Amino acid sequence: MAAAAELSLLEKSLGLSKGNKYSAQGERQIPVLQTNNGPSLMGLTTIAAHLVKQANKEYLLGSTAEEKAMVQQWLEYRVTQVDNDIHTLLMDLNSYLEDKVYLTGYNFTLADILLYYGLHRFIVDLTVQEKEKYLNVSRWFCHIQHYPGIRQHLSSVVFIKNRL
Repeated sequence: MAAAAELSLLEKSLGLSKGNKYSAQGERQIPVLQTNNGPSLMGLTTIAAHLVKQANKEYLLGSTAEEKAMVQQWLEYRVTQVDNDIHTLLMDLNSYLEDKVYLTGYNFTLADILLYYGLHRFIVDLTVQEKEKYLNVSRWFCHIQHYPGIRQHLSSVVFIKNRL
């Protein structure tokens, strides 16, 4: 039931008090939200973008047409690529992140939150040497894990920072 719990997490990180109920749909257990407006909404990234707008935090979806397309890109990556396989994923992500603090390039967006929640599973299990192998992933993940209100109940992963 992981996706419903993850959308519950995001509700809390977005500072939304009214916890929604989610069902599942299909052999792949895709999340479903009935809304009060009220069209019914299905899929992690579709619901998450809905939740952002009602938290009055639409900047998390990006601020220019280019940043929006980048947020869209990284949302699609979460549901298609994240959701031994992971070591190949992590290496490519490590290279991508070498020159960036945030996933979409410049600013903190929903794409960082959802990728952080999606990888958390795998990052908790990396050895010390593996965290040192993927330095850029570790650096980004540590920054999001400390970012105000995001981690909530997730375990902190231990990252030791040089000369600190």
